[PDB]
Amino acid sequence: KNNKSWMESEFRVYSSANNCTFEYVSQPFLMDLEGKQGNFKNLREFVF
Amino acid sequence: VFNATRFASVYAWNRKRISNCVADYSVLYNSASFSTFKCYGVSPTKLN
Repeated sequence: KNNKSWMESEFRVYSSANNCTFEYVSQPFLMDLEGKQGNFKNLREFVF
Repeated sequence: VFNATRFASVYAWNRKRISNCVADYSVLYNSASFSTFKCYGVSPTKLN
């Protein structure tokens, strides 16, 4: 709402990780975390 | 691993997991910087 800055606090993805076989990390970037309301403006389609 | 700072013990060896990469092994065979080079079951030129 206010004094926002769109900063990340919570990282509840997993508890632990062991016996890793693959690792990859992209280059540093800045994601647009600006939370807006209304209609949908972006469509990111994926297939796996 | 070959040029590591220090090696581990014979009973708690530092097992480095290697995955998703490439490496030249013929240069290691002809590096002239190793004392023992004994491959069992596969030649250094075949595994390339």
